[PDB]
Amino acid sequence: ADCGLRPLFEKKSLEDKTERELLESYI
Amino acid sequence: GDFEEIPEEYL
Amino acid sequence: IVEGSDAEIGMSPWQVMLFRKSPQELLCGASLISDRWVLTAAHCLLYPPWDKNFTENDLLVRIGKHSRTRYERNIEKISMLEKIYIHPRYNWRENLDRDIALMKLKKPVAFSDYIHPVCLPDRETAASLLQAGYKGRVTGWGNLKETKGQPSVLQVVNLPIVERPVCKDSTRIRITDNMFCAGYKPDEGKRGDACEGDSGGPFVMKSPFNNRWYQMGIVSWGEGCDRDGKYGFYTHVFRLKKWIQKVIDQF
Ligand SMILES: O=C(CN1C(Cl)CN=C(NCCc2ccccn2)C1O)NCc1csc2ccc(Cl)cc12
Repeated sequence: ADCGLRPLFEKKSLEDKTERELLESYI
Repeated sequence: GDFEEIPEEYL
Repeated sequence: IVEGSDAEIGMSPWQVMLFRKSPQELLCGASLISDRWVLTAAHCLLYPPWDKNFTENDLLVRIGKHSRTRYERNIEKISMLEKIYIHPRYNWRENLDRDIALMKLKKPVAFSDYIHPVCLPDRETAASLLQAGYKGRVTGWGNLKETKGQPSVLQVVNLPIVERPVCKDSTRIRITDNMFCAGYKPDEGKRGDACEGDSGGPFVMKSPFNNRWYQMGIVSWGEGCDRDGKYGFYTHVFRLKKWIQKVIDQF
């Protein structure tokens, strides 16, 4: 119910050094 | 044998 | 992990280490699906060819780690196993098909900033995120090269999903459906790959629909770490969904 979301990232609206790469690939 | 020693309690 | 890069603290709160009681050593990675259920590659407990038939009382789970050797105190947790559930039709004889397996922890661990469960896909999420070209993220403590040697802290490398045809043509094994291969093409210029020591490792993808991280595959088998013309193979989790929810909505 609260899976996926990360305490020190998605819960503090912070992106990790290389996650945008993933997102950018979903053309 | 190169890692770290874990407390017996767990073993 | 090969050609990856040191992970950030709290980047994979679902990473699980399959530590062997004696002799104490690494074995396989794993993800935390629930608060009392771990998911790892089946050939990490059962593989006759190597006389590898570990039982529950033979291993220990370790959540909340980042360092591979030190017992990261106050942060990590070590929960014993209460029962190993392997897929009854796990073909370890031919091509490691249905190489999935579940584990029930005796006592439910407590989440934290470094320990959080991962979502399992559904028919939809997997129906859109599982496409050639898209990138997934593998994480592990395994070797740093097929032949330093091992990282000091959990490695992480994002990889691109490869077409079905490319997988088959890049091997002699019969590729079922419970598996897809990810990796870079010899010309793509960029490298990376899983490797000995990443088995069971969680292969996830962040959903661009709800910012939630979803695990699609499970590090299974490979043919050389970061070898050109070859790719790594993971268990197509979603398919084996029916077996998962069943094993859980029962015991
Ligand atoms: O150590 C394993 C699992 N195994 C076993 Cl038990 C046996 N044989 C393997 N390779 C040969 C292909 C094969 C033969 C028979 C059945 C299935 N595959 C294999 O591969 N995986 C870790 C690994 C090393 S390099 C590598 C690259 C990518 C990925 Cl996903 C995993 C790995």
